[PDB]
Amino acid sequence: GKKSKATKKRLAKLDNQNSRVPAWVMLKTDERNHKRRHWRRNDTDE
Amino acid sequence: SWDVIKHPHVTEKAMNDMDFQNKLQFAVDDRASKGEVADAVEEQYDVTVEQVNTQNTMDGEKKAVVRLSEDDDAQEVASRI
Amino acid sequence: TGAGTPSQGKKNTTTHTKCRRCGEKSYHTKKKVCSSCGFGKSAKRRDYEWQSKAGE
Amino acid sequence: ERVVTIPLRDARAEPNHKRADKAMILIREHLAKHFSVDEDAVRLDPSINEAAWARGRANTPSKIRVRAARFEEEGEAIVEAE
Amino acid sequence: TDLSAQKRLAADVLDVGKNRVWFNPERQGDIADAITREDVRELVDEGAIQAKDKKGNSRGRARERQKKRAKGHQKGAGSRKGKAGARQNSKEDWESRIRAQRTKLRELRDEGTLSSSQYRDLYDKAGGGEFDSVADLERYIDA
RNA sequence: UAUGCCAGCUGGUGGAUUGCUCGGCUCAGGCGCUGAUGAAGGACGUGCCAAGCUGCGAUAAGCCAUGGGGAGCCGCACGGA
RNA sequence: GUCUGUUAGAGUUGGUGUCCUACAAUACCCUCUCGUGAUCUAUGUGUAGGGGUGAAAGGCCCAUCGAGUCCGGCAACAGC
RNA sequence: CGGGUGAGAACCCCGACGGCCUAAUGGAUAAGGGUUCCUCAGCACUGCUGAUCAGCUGAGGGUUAGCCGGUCCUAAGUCA
RNA sequence: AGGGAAACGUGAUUCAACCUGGGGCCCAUGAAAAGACGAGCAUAGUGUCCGUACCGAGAACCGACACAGGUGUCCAUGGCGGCGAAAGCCAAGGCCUGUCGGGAGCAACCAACGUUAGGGAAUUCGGCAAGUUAGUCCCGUACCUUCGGAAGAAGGGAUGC
RNA sequence: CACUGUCCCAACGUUGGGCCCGGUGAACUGUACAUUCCAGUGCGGAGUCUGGAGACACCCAGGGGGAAGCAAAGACCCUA
Ligand SMILES: [Cl-]
Ligand SMILES: [Mg+2]
Ligand SMILES: [Mg+2]
Ligand SMILES: [Mg+2]
Ligand SMILES: [Mg+2]
Ligand code: NA
Ligand code: NA
Ligand code: NA
Ligand code: NA
Ligand SMILES: [Sr+2]
Ligand SMILES: [Sr+2]
Ligand SMILES: [Sr+2]
Ligand SMILES: [Sr+2]
Ligand SMILES: [Sr+2]
Ligand SMILES: [Sr+2]
Ligand SMILES: [Sr+2]
Ligand SMILES: [Sr+2]
Ligand SMILES: [Sr+2]
Ligand SMILES: [Sr+2]
Ligand SMILES: [Sr+2]
Ligand SMILES: [Sr+2]
Ligand SMILES: [Sr+2]
Ligand SMILES: [Sr+2]
Ligand SMILES: [Sr+2]
Ligand SMILES: [Sr+2]
Ligand SMILES: [Sr+2]
Ligand SMILES: [Sr+2]
Ligand SMILES: [Sr+2]
Ligand SMILES: [Sr+2]
Ligand SMILES: [Sr+2]
Ligand SMILES: [Sr+2]
Ligand SMILES: [Sr+2]
Ligand SMILES: [Sr+2]
Repeated sequence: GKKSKATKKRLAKLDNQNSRVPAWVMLKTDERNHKRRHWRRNDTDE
Repeated sequence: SWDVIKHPHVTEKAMNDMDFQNKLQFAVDDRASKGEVADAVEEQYDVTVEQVNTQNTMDGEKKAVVRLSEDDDAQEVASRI
Repeated sequence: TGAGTPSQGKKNTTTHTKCRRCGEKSYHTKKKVCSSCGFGKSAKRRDYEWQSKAGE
Repeated sequence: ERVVTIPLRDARAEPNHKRADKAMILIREHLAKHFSVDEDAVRLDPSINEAAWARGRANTPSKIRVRAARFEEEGEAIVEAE
Repeated sequence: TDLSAQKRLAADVLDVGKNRVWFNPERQGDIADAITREDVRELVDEGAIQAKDKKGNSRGRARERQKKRAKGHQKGAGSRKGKAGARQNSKEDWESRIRAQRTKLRELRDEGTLSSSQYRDLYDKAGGGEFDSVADLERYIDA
C-alpha cells in the first residue's frame, strides 16, 4: 500500500507510543505499558 | 511561528556524508521545503548550500541532507556546534 | 467455495478509515462518510436517542 | 590400532529410505563395543561417513573395513575408512 | 560463531548465488570478525572466502543423438510421440513447397526458357497443387 | 505391607472472611448557556531522562500583571542528574 | 457457445476414501468436468432490508436469510 | 560425519557428504500489514521439543528522485 | 565510459519483445479527456510538494494461530525430453522451517501402497473399489443420421538399436 | 466381450503411525458409591433393591458387549 504524509505521522506516533515504561518511572512509583502493541498480533486503525 | 532547523542529525551515516561528501544532516520541520532548508542553513552557519535532499521519517519529523559547496568544510561547521 | 475461512482470504479492501472529524476509524473512504459522527453526510453531529436506554 | 570389518546387515531392520543413518549408528556401536569404550568416545572420520552414504540414503555397503585407534586419558577411539 | 551476515555480504561482493560462497572452515574466527563489505573483500583476496563454480548441463549425449537424427535415425514409429501434423505443420510445409515452385518458375522466365503465357499456365497449375515438388515440376515442364 | 480410604497436623495453592475506603448511588440547595473575535470535539506535538494520565500549544506540565501566600519548589510519580 | 488436453485458469461425478476435540466452523488425496466463450479473472463502480440481486435452488446480500446486522421499543407476552 | 561459539548444542554457524523446489520452495511487485527491515546485547515471554537462534526482548540505526509512482486527464459513476 | 582474472569472437538457424502488412466476422461495432506533434537553434536559470525500509506468504496479508485454506500481476524462450507452457530428470537461484526427537526385523490393529496360484463378478442394491485399454503410423470400420455426424466405431498389423 | 484379490480365501511385503524412551502437553466427561454375574423385584428395560453365585490388590496392551455410553431442553407426534 501507499501511505499519505498524514498516515505516516500517525503510524510514526503509534511506533514511538509502543515503548517500555522508563526504568526510572518504576522506581519513582515504587513498582507495564498497557498499550504495548505487536505488528502481527494486534491491528492499528486505518 | 515555527523555525526551520530543529537540530543536527548525528548518526554514523550522517558522519560519513559529512566526512566523505561534505553533507550535513538536520532534523527539520516537516513544513519546510528544500529551498527553505537551504536558506535557513546558509543563514545559521554562514555556508553555501549546493543541494538538499529531504525525507519524511518514521519518527514523525523531516530529515534533510544538506550538501555544502567545496568552498566550505562540513566537518568544520559540524564541529563548532 | 465455503463462505467461511475460504472467503476471508479475499478480504484486503480498505473501507473504514480514521475520520478527520471525530478521530474514529469509521470514515468509509469509498463512501466518504463517517458511520460514527456522520462526517461528510451531516453538518450536525451523528446522535440518536436509541444509543441509550429510553429513560436515560 | 586395528583394522576391523563391520557388517551392516542389521541396518535392514530400519525403514529402507534411511539405511544410511542407521549404518552410521551401527558402525559407532560396533567400534565402541569391540574397543571397550563409550559410543560418545568414538570419532568417525568423515571418510567413513561418505562411504556409507556413497549411493544415497536408501543404501549402504553390506560391510565396511575401518582402521581404528584407541588411546588418551579418557579412553576413546578414532576411526577412518581404508 | 554465526556467519550468516557475512555469507549474504560475500554473495553480493563475489556476486554469485548465496549457495555458492565457500568460507574456509579454519577461518571462521576471522570471517566472524568481518563487519563491512571491505572486510569481506579483503578476506576474498586472501582466499578465505571463495565462490564455487556454477554447473552447466552436458549436451554431449544430446549432440550424439542430434547427429543420428539429422542422419535420419532414431525417428522410427516407436520414437514418435506427436501426431504427424504436429511433427510437421502441413500449411507450413505447403508455404515451403509452393514458394520453391514459384521461385523456380520465376527464374525460368527471366532466363528466357519460358514465355510469359507458359509461365502463367504453369504458375496457376502450381497454385492449384499440380506439382508435388520442384523436381516434379521440372519433369512436367520437360513435356 | 504396596496401590489406597477417612480425619488431623506442617507447608502450599486459592482469595472467601473480618477490618479499612481515594469510588459509587440517591436526595437537597445554588447556579446555568457556548460558537465565524472559529466553539464543543478530535489529531499531532510539547518534559533533561517521558510510555500512560493530566496540563499546555512552536512562548507548548508553561509566559505577564494585581492581590493573596510563603521557605520552600520543579504534576500524578516515593528515581537519578 | 467443435473435439483432446492437470498449459494457464474455472469447476467438482464417484471414493459415501482421509479428516470429523481437524491443518481447516466446509480442509487433503485420487478419479472426474470445463478450458475461444452465454468463458475465466483483477480493480473500480452501482443496486439495501418487505427492499435489492436471482439462467429460479427460497439461491445470495460479510461463518447470519421463507425477510441481513446493530442498537432501541424492552424488564414484550405465555394459561408452558 | 567432522568442527565453530557457548555455562549448556539433534535442530545457531562453517565444511564435506546426502537430498528437496523448476509457473515454483526461484526473481520482481499490487493490495493489505506497519517497522516486521539493519546492527549490537540478550533468552523471563513468543516458537508444536531444545536453543547460544529468531518475524521474540532491550538499545540504537535505516527509506535521499526535474526524468519511478503520486501529482495532471477523463471512465462507469460520486459528491457539493 | 564502464565491467572483466583473462579472452575481451565471427558467422548461421529458429526467432519472445518491438515494428509493419494482408485476410475473415458482427441482429455484437469494440472509451473519453488532458496532452503531444504541426512549430528552429544557443546559453543560463528553475524544476517545489508526497510515496520510497521490509514481507508479499505451508511464519510479516484475511481466516482468533508462526492455520495443509484463501489471496491480484509479470518473469510462458534455461538444458535433455516430447506435439507440448505435459511427465520424468537436471541447471541458474532457493532450501533441509510443509521444524520435536530417540529405540524395538519394529507384535496386534489402522492409514496409504506393492505382489498374489487356480477360478474369474460367484462379491454387491449396483463391478462400489481396483483393474483392463493407452502414445504414433499403416490397413480397416456396422446400425443409424438432421448428411454435419456416428468414428479413435469395432477389428488387425507395426514400433528399439 | 475384455480384465481383475469384488469374491472363493486369504498370504507375504512397503511407507507412516501404533509399542518402549527424553521433552512438550490439552480436551470430552464427573450426584454419590462402585470387583461383578445369573435370576427376581421395581414406574413393566437394575453395577447400587432381594436371593444366590463369584470376587486377593494393582498395572500394561486390545477390540468396543453394557453403563437404555458421550454429544444437541426431540427437528417426528400432540398440546399452546
Ligand atoms: Cl500478406
Ligand atoms: Mg521525496
Ligand atoms: Mg490444411
Ligand atoms: Mg509453520
Ligand atoms: Mg448374493
Ligand atoms: Na496487523
Ligand atoms: Na451553573
Ligand atoms: Na527444529
Ligand atoms: Na525445449
Ligand atoms: Sr493474523
Ligand atoms: Sr527511530
Ligand atoms: Sr456455485
Ligand atoms: Sr480482494
Ligand atoms: Sr453528503
Ligand atoms: Sr438526530
Ligand atoms: Sr470448446
Ligand atoms: Sr455421495
Ligand atoms: Sr482410492
Ligand atoms: Sr467434513
Ligand atoms: Sr476438454
Ligand atoms: Sr431489549
Ligand atoms: Sr535458560
Ligand atoms: Sr531478520
Ligand atoms: Sr519471421
Ligand atoms: Sr524496494
Ligand atoms: Sr498459499
Ligand atoms: Sr542448484
Ligand atoms: Sr522449533
Ligand atoms: Sr517379485
Ligand atoms: Sr455381477
Ligand atoms: Sr449376482
Ligand atoms: Sr490396436
Ligand atoms: Sr482403544
